Amino acid sequence: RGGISYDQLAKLSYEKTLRNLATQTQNSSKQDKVQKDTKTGKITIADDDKLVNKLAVSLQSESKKRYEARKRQMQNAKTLYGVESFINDKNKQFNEKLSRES
Amino acid sequence: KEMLAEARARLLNTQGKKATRKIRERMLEESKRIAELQKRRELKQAGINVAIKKPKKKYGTDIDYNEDIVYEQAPMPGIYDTSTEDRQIKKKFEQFER
Amino acid sequence: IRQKKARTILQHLSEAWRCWKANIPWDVPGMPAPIKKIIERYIKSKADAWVSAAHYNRERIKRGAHVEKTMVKKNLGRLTRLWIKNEQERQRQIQKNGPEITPEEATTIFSVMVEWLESRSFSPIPFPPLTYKNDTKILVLALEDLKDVYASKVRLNASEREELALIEEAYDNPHDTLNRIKKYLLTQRVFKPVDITMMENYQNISPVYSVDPLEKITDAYLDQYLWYEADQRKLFPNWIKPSDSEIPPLLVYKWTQGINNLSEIWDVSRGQSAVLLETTLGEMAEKIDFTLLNRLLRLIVDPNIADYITAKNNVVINFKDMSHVNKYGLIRGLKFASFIFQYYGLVIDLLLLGQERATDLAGPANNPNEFMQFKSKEVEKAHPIRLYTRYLDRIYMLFHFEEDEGEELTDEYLAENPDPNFENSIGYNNRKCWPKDSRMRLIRQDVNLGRAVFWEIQSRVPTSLTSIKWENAFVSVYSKNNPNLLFSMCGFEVRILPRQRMEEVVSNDEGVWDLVDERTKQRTAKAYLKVSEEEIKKFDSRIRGILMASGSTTFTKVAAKWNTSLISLFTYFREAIVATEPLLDILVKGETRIQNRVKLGLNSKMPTRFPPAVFYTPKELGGLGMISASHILIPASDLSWSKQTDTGITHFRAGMTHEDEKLIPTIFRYITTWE
Amino acid sequence: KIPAAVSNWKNPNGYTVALERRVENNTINDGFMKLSEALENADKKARQ
Amino acid sequence: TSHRPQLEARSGAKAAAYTPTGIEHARLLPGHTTLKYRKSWRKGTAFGRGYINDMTKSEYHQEFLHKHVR
Amino acid sequence: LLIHRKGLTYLHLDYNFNLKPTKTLTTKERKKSRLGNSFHLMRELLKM
Amino acid sequence: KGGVWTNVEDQILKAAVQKYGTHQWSKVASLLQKKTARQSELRWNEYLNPKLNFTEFSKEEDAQLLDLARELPNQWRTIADMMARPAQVCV
RNA sequence: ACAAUGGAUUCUGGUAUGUUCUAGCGCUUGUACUAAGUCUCAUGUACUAACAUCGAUUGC
Repeated sequence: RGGISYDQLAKLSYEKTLRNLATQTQNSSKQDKVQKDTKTGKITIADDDKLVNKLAVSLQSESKKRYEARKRQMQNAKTLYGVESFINDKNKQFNEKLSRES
Repeated sequence: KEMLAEARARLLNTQGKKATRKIRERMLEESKRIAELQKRRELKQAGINVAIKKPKKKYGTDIDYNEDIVYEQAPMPGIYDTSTEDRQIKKKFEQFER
Repeated sequence: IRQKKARTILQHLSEAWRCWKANIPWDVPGMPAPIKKIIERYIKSKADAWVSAAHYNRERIKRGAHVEKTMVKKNLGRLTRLWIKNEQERQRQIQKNGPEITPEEATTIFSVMVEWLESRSFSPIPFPPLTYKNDTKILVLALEDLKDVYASKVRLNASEREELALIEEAYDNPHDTLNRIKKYLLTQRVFKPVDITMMENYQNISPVYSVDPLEKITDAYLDQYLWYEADQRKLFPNWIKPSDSEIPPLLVYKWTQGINNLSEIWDVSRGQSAVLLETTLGEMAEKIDFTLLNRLLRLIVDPNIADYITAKNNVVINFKDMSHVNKYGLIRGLKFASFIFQYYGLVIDLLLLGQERATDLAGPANNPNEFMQFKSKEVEKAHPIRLYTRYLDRIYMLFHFEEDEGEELTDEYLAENPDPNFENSIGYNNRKCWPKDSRMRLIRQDVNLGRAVFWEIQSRVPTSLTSIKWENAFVSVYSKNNPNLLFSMCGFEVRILPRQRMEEVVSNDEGVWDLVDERTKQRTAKAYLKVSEEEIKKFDSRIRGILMASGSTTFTKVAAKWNTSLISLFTYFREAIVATEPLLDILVKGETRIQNRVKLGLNSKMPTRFPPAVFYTPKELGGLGMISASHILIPASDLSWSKQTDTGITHFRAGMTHEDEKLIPTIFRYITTWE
Repeated sequence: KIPAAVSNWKNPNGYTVALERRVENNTINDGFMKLSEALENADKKARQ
Repeated sequence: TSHRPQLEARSGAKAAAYTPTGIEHARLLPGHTTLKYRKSWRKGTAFGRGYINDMTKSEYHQEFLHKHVR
Repeated sequence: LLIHRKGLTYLHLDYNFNLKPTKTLTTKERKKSRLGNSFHLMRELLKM
Repeated sequence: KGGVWTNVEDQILKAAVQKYGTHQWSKVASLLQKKTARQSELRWNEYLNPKLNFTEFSKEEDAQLLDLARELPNQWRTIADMMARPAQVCV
């Protein structure tokens, strides 16, 4: 049991997004360079604007999905426990935090 | 029952004078801004355009944050030539303010 | 670990130090053992600074060397936590390691008291019945003694307004309040806790116990009843002091007479010698054991009351955070604590004297003696203990030896622990206030005879009852080499020369008692009187308490606090100031601090603005009404040679100076002396 | 893991924390036994 | 709130970029301007014939609280 | 000149170098106009 | 004048101790009219503390109480720490 | 046969503190009726002093 370290958590997050990129290519397949300017020193990479848009969309979708999966957790945990005496929400979140200690 | 109501009111109030005074002051400031904004909207309906006043400088080197990007730290220069990205971001920003 | 987790762990550091000051064990369930080890390392580190700052600042307050007014309240608040932490630790060492009295000691201690009271034919004090002829007068004397606290002060808190109401309910219903006390003595055995506080005295810190008011009435009734019924049944013999019949200056006067009255003490034609012993009994009340105490009180008291007294001592002692159960020691703040304390001292008085001599001093049961009287002179000549008296925890023994009885006594001491380098005169403590001629001469024969006297007396009392130590011992031997007999009674420092031991008989001033024999009616000794050094600092600390408590107090309250403390000095030590040069420098420096307080209320300490007319004119004429004791020429005489002998008054130092000369009177001319 | 700090003295946010989170194991030795037994045996000898 | 612990101390990084004032302090006045360089009556009675690392448990602490309380 | 640079025009410096206020001051003006030792020790030297 | 403890004053005292801890009783007794800070401190330590056990004694605890009351006669605050009971329960 | 003589005064003291007080334009769109001021005394109220208050004797 126990917790998962950050180097093991990062690999599992990297393994998970590779399966999201695998099925994204499978759902697409189901439906149907390097230039180095010598004067400036800058390196320009030419890439597809669709794959850059799909990168920007999927990060926003994962940002909203974790935002909504946490918002429902806020609305559920506020309306679970009311037995022990509280005063405000920061007291409830602290007295619940004492319960996970024991 | 009266002393129980008083004890119930006392146990459920945890703030203090300075915190409560600060809450009242913040509410007053928010109401003052909303009133001034409404006053400007009603005068804009009458054609007269009056600008929003700035909060006066409390000290000599006080900072207007809207006028200037403040202690700007530029992103370190990189080998990837972000030139067209800046054009698209400028176009989208000017589109937003339009 | 982030700024959040570093923020929460530092609250276990603050909580641990509050548990340390409370003497509460800090144990957090689930705390990691490396991190608990870190906090205890730094709480002990902070405690080493906190305790050492309490030791350093205490030594500054005693010297008077510029302590801030806040720090005096802070050093008081530190030591009372250190005293209770030392008190609570001492309680746990008895609870772990058992009682300090062994079963062999407590059997013999109990057997000595049964043997004594059987010879006295002592009838024990009964429980006070419903038909008791003195019950309404004992109750009024209790309530008037509780009421005398509150005639002085003006405003009362919620506890004190409760206390006056419970007396007024007892004045109006005298029969109903007796039935309440009679029920509390039969039944009540668990009592409300006691809030302790500590009074600052700038040299020491005295404890004060606060008992609940409803429980204080049944203690004050019991203390009147125990003390009235003991004197009727004659429990306490003549040596136990305070006597209820003589003031503490008269206790010095009779004891100094009653030495000289007894025969052949000053006769030193043979090798005969006289020894006077002074020892405090250490932690006498602190070492009272409750199981021995409840068993001892059943001898003299009906066991319903003997169970009340034992259970009343077993209560909770509360400071602010600190709280503990008094398992072992006696509480001196209770009302009947004085009856316990002298009865426990009577047990110690029978261990030193023994059964045979304590009958000789107290006399027979039917016709007992006076304080220092024997039924005949042959009873006196036997058993070299001549005069015994005991104050609170300070005993006073007079031993008159022959030369043969003296050499036997001092040989068996040197048999047990001799000295080859002759070092018994090093730790021998005598009076550094008297000159070197006048104090005890450190003769090898008399010093070893003095330590042999103390060695015999220390062995008679076990260390489980009282801690009788040589550093608290003062022994003065009178011999052919020592013409002086020195002792210290109730704050009075006394020196005695016989009439024949003087070189020439010179006339003396008020500081000298002339000691008369009863049958010749002739003055045959002179008693030389001085105030103790411990009492001089005690008065110097009272002047500090007048100034340090007065923040912005009016001018005439400072003058009235000066007067009530200068009168309490001079009316007690009447004729003893005159021989003391340190006290006269205290009186001058003390009175000019009171005058400077009036000069600090204004913004000028300039001498011309403040004549003696401002301070010393009476309040009816508009002045402060200050009583002076310091417009007096102070005797200054050759400090290099004043330590050697008594020079006499050869020169006068000026006492208080003023531009226009006024001879302000002093109350020593207005208070008639004790002799 | 560090437990949270609940103090008996200080409550800055004013949280209502349950009574068990806010707030010996030995016996007496034989010295207190042998003291009391000898005092009774000295007392019963004294009564007889 | 308003009574806080420190999360970090004030650094000398901030005072280094400021402009100086040049105000004359009394303890910065010249002093020590030259350095030094190295080259039968007994029978009747009843009873007849070291350092601890703890400031509170210390022997001096017991002698302290016995004399200063009394 | 120094008094008037500090804005303390409600303090009048006499020709005999006596420094007195010209009105009843506010507590904020008493905080501002509280000159130190080096002003007054200089001013008393000029009075001497 | 000394009042008795009703059930409303007990539950205010429980909620105040749960709010203020046990080392400030003049702040607990300010919620309760007619109770002093000493009275509310003592009511907690004798009756309302959940650490205290108001249970019947076992057959061993009865014989162990009779054993202590001869060892320590009669020292009921000391016996109550041995018994880990309140002292008025032990008497 | 004694000539012996220290001082000394300034500063830090319940309304503190805080806010707002655009007259003088920045180009384009959009003949509706008469009580003064200062000083002094008295009374009433509010705030305030982090002012003070119990020292002692009796005719049933």
